[PDB]
Amino acid sequence: KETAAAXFERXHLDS
Amino acid sequence: SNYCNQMMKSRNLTKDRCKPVNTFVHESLADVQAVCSQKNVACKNGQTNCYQSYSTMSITDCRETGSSKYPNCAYKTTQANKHIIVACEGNPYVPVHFDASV
Ligand SMILES: [Cl-]
Repeated sequence: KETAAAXFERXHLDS
Repeated sequence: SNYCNQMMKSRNLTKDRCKPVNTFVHESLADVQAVCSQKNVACKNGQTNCYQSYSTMSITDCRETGSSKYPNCAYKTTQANKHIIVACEGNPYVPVHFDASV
């Protein structure tokens, strides 16, 4: 299972 | 292709569907995580675990076009500097949803 924090990162972070 | 189409697919948002909207933040992970201790604000859904950045951040908004449909998802890319609002949860208390930008 992907965690909710990891989901957010994959969807929204592009440093 | 455009940044939205490429990154949407690379990140596994549009490999199996077309999402109407998604926002990408061009800041360091740690500077985004820092938002969970910035200004507490209501979430759209009325919960109270949302936080708005003090500063504007570099963000790319991706939004489907009118004709877009799977598999050939099509996005309009809009780049802007805006404050972000995230929902936080957990220990450690970290971003779990991207609520909005303003
Ligand atoms: Cl979780």
